[PDB]
Amino acid sequence: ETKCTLKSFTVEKGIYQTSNFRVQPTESIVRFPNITNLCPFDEVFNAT
Amino acid sequence: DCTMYICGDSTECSNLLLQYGSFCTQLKRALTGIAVEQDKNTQEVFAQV
Repeated sequence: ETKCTLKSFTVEKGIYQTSNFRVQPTESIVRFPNITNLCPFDEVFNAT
Repeated sequence: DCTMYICGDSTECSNLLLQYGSFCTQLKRALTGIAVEQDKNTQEVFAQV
């Protein structure tokens, strides 16, 4: 990794930085209202 | 860091950013030089014995 970062094949002694590390998400979620409201269609189709 | 600041957690944003490339590499080199000189200042001032 440090050879890749410095863009060479030989590196002298010392400390070298590189790309950061970041935790990827385990999975995915989606959220949306609750949702209580319902259009009154059971009354519509039971109309006498 | 380049990507974390500019294109945070966005793979395609990093893909586009890769076109510039060496730009932020120069930034990292400059800041690292600044930090090393910062340490050297104290080393020079206090360590004369």
